[PDB]
Amino acid sequence: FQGPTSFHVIQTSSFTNSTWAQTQGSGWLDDLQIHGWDSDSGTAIFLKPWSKGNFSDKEVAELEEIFRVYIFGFAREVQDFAGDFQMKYPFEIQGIAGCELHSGGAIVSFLRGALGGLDFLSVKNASCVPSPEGGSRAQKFCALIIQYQGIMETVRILLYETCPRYLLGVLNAGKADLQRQVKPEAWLSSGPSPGPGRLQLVCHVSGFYPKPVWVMWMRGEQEQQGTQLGDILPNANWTWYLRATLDVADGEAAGLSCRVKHSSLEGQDIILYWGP
Amino acid sequence: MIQRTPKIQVYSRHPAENGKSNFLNCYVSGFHPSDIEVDLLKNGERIEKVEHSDLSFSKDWSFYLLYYTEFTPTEKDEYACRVNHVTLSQPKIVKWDRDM
Ligand SMILES: CCCCCCCCCCCCCCCCCC(=O)N[C@@H](CO[C@@H]1O[C@H](CO)[C@@H](O)[C@H](O)[C@H]1O)[C@@H](O)CCCCCCCCCCCCCCCC
Ligand SMILES: CCCCCCCCCCCCCCCCCCCCCC
Ligand SMILES: CCCCCCCCCCCC
Repeated sequence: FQGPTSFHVIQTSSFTNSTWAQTQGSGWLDDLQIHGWDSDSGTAIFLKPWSKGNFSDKEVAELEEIFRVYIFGFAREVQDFAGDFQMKYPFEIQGIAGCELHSGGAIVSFLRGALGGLDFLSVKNASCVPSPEGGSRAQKFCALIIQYQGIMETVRILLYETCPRYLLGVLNAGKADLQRQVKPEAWLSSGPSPGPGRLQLVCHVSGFYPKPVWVMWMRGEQEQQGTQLGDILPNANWTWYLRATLDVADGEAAGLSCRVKHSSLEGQDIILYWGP
Repeated sequence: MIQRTPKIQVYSRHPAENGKSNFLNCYVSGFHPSDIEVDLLKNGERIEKVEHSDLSFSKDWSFYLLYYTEFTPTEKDEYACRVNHVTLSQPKIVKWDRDM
């Protein structure tokens, strides 16, 4: 099966001062967003009609409540123990947590935390693993967090029981959009000239789904090694964008072609040649 | 508490054909902290209806966001992406180059 194999919720908590703290969250399936979070109301925004997965409106409201009290309690205790931890305002805490499916049936769960854009903690099989990037602070946190059994148990239930029970529900419920195959469209252009006698050959690929794609600049059946691949930029219609460049001399541009391989093409590759 | 400057990529969803409808995009990535102000310009002046993704971050914890709008490109109509971040002294303007 193709498409996304993981689910994760993210958290960004901006602490401005001792009594000012904002939190931003969302649920993702790989790079694709399926949940949004309305901070004020404390409720989830369901971006797709299948965003609930196989879960009931009771099961989803129970979860909304858990996150809501967490977002409050997290902010409350960080504002309380900031001086104790020698924290300098303003600072930002980040957190990603979820699970993923592997070929064979196994589901591995994860939870990583951050402070100042650097790793703070991690969760390797029911226990807090402090990162050396967090230093003494991280050790001081994991040693404190284990003493609160009530919150440690609810993290364990969420991560190792609820998360996989969820993943399969959405992967199945969203089969139609997630395992969809949208065909790419390609075009060529001459970018900004690097050398006075050189030329920048640009190959554009866009409008495709899923994410895996192969794009190279060719010379018949011989690929060019100096082919600089761009970043896989998004489009809000759940499709992608990719650039493939080549710095070449004026006379060498002729004979060169761009080749695009994608899963929706089914062997029928897109080969586009440079016209003199 | 580190400070990283946003990488700014301006691109159209479909190839530029004068008079035809298209989508203009500005992808800001690799920044830290999150607090950011991004605008999409039309000949120097900001566009009204611009949608943006909710806050997200990549593996290395740096933040990323996509700003888009359904536009119609013509001959001399110049477009750009204006960005304000703590690392920048003055707002950074990156023009939309059709041939790039
Ligand atoms: C569909 C979704 C699937 C996705 C799953 C993946 C997401 C996982 C989310 C995890 C967060 C999720 C973190 C857990 C959620 C926090 C809620 C909670 O259990 N806490 C109660 C603790 O009391 C609770 O009172 C309730 C009402 O009387 C009872 O129903 C509960 O049984 C009882 O535990 C109070 O303390 C209020 C909460 C305030 C505490 C602040 C917590 C901040 C520190 C947590 C940092 C976490 C890292 C530690 C490392 C662990 C090893
Ligand atoms: C199907 C249920 C719908 C709910 C989904 C909506 C998104 C929820 C947003 C809240 C995310 C919070 C969890 C993040 C993981 C914990 C981070 C650890 C913090 C590190 C401490 C230094
Ligand atoms: C980095 C700041 C430390 C935060 C301390 C967390 C304490 C959790 C208390 C839970 C309430 C029952």
